Parts: sequence; C-alpha cells; structure tokens
Amino acid sequence: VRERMTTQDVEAITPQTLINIRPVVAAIKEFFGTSQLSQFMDQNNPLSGL
Amino acid sequence: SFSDPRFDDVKAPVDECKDKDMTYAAPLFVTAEFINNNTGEIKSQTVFM
Amino acid sequence: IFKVGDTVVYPHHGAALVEAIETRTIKGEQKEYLVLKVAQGDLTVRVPAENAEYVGVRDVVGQEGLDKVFQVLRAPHTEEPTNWSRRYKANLEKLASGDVNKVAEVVRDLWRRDQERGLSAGEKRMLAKARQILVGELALAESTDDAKAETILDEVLAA
Ligand SMILES: C/C(=C\[C@H](C)CCCCC(=O)O)[C@@H]1O[C@@H]2C=C[C@@H]1OC(=O)\C=C/C=C\C=C\[C@H]1O[C@@H]3C[C@H]1O[C@@H](/C=C/C[C@H]1O[C@H](C[C@H](O)[C@H]1C)[C@@H](O)[C@@H](O)/C=C/CC/C=C/C2)[C@@H]3C
Repeated sequence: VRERMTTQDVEAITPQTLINIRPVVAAIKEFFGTSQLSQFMDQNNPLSGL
Repeated sequence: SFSDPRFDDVKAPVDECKDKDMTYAAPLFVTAEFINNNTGEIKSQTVFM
Repeated sequence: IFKVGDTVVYPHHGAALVEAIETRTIKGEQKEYLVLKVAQGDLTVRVPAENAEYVGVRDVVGQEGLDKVFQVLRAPHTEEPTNWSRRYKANLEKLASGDVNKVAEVVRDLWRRDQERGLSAGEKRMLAKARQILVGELALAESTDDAKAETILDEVLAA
C-alpha cells in the first residue's frame, strides 16, 4: 500500500485500487493449513475431541 | 485509514462444507477510508477483506 | 453552485450524485463538505466546494460537448507512426487527462484501429474502460440508458 501510494496518481485512486487482500488471505490460509498449531481434530472418541 | 471490520453470514452450513471440502468461511467487510492531505476528501469504500 | 440531487461529473470517477452538503468541523470552521456517492466505486466522497474547483469537478456537459465530439468523429484521421509504445503512452496520458473530447477521439481512433488492425489485449482493456466511462458520461449527458448510449455510439461510430 505504501509502495503503490507514491506510484499512484492523485484524483484517480480508491481503496479498491490501493489494497491487495491477496497476501492477507494467503496468510490466513497459510496459517489454517500447513502450520504447526493447526491440527486435525483427534476424534476417535469425544473425550479425545475434548 | 481502516474502520469497522464486520462480517456477513456463513457461505455454507457445516455438513455442506464438510461434504464439499469447503472451508466454513464468512466474508469480512471493512469500512476503509482514504484521505488526501493535499486537498482533502474522504474516499469511503467498503472493502471486502 | 451545487445543490443536493443534481448529477455532477467528478474526474476521474465521472458522474456521481450528491447526498448532502455537510458542514463538518476542522480548525474550528465548517465548510461546504458535500458528501457525494458514486455509482461505480460505491463510495461516498466528502468534497469541499472550496477546492471543488481545485480538483476540477464538473457539472455534466450536454449537447454542446455531445455535438462537439460528434463533429469530431467519422473522419478522425490522425497520424501516429509505428512507435506504438509511444502511441500507447501518449493515449494513456491523455486518458489520465480526462478530457471528454480527446478521450472520445482516441477511443474512436481505437474503434477505427480494431476495425482493421486489432488492438492488443490491454489496449482493448483500456478501450473498453474508456468506452465505459465515456458512455456513462454520455448516458447522463442525455440522462438516459447505457444501452441507449451504446446504440448512440453504434449509430455515430463512422455513422
Ligand atoms: C510432536 C507434535 C505433534 C505429534 C504429531 C503428536 C503430539 C503428541 C501426541 C501424543 O503422544 O500424545 C507437535 O504438534 C504441534 C507442535 C509441535 C509438534 O509438531 C511436530 O513436530 C509435528 C506436526 C505439526 C503440525 C501437523 C499438521 C498436520 O499433520 C496431520 C494433520 C495436521 O495435524 C496433525 C494432527 C495430530 C493430532 C494428534 O493428537 C494426539 C494423538 C495423535 O498423536 C494425533 C492424532 C492427541 O494426543 C492430542 O491430544 C495431542 C495433540 C498435540 C497438541 C498440539 C501439537 C502442535 C496430523 C498428523
């Protein structure tokens, strides 16, 4: 955002033209999949779920 | 700026997501706002995050 | 100048509508902060009328500019050499300039071009985008429909 802020011309931009949410959703999906802390719910019985 | 993250409903129910291998998601809506110090305007979009 | 409920063309975003003229506070004073929503970007733009002339906001030009660009087309014979990167830079700077007549002349040049030659992919992207904003300005210049303005194009474009 700060990078393209200077490269973009005035009176022609909008937050839709400024913001890339692709790295944000990539960070969310990169945490929920393929982390250490995200885990398959070990659920052979409800006590192991709990 | 950035202001007021809010949500929509879920995209799909629980077992439907579990069957179709979709993540049980919900959209993020954010009242984003851009302001120029040069002349001064608000640019109050609603960015889907 | 501007009253609530009037259509008004705001560059580069084009035509938009005023919702109110708020006098909100900064530095003690309260100025002509007109809140204005647009149709494309779906955002509300607080504009002060003290620098509406700075940003160059525009009441919608009608049949004067319409017949102006309609006088320009159907023999829009321009010379530009095969320096087509220079051509694209020139019309991109023109497109940033946001003049209705020049933008219309260049997209009718692009119509004349792809009628024979065929534009590039991003060239056609720029073509369709400028057709979109120019047609929105036209369809609120006559205060009418998008399909009406497109039929207007088809019946004037070398016609
Ligand atoms: C060593 C380790 C996990 C091992 C695979 C199992 C943990 C020890 C289980 C035990 O002996 O009691 C650590 O796991 C992570 C962080 C560091 C380590 O990463 C590590 O070094 C190893 C893996 C880190 C992330 C793995 C992600 C994915 O790999 C698969 C899918 C995703 O997560 C894994 C899920 C494992 C659940 C386990 O659950 C255990 C039983 C089984 O061993 C497993 C079913 C249950 O005892 C449960 O109560 C205990 C859960 C562990 C608590 C939090 C662990 C986070 C599954 C194997």
